[PDB]
Amino acid sequence: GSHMVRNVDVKSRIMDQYADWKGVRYRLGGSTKKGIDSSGFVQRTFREQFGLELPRSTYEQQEMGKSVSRSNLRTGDLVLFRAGSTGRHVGIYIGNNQFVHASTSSGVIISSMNEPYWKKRYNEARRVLS
Repeated sequence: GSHMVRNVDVKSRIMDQYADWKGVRYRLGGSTKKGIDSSGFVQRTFREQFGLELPRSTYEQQEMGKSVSRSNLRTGDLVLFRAGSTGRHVGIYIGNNQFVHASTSSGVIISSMNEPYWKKRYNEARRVLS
C-alpha cells in the first residue's frame, strides 16, 4: 500500500484561506468574495486547499466522512451547530477550541467554540481528512 504522508499542514492551509476571505459578508447561496454562506465557505475552502469536492449544503455535509466526538476534534473537522433560522450552520475546526465560518452576524470570522451561543448550539462533527 501507499505510505506517502498525507494531510499536510492542515492548519496553515485553512489559515491561508482565512487570510484571503476574512470579513467577506454573508449571503445565502453566495460563492464569491462579494458574499458567501457557511456551507459555501466550507466548500470553497476544501476545494482550494485540499482538492476535495463538497456540496454547498450543510444538510449534505453532515453526511460526509465519519462522525467525531466533541472531545476528539482535530483541525480540519467540520463542526455543525443547530443555529439560525433553519437550525443548520457549519464551520471548520482550527484547534484550540476555535472554528472558522461564514457567520451571519460578521461574515467570514474565527469564533470560539466556548462562546455561549455556539457552545449551547453545538450538534456534531464530521472528519473528512484522513
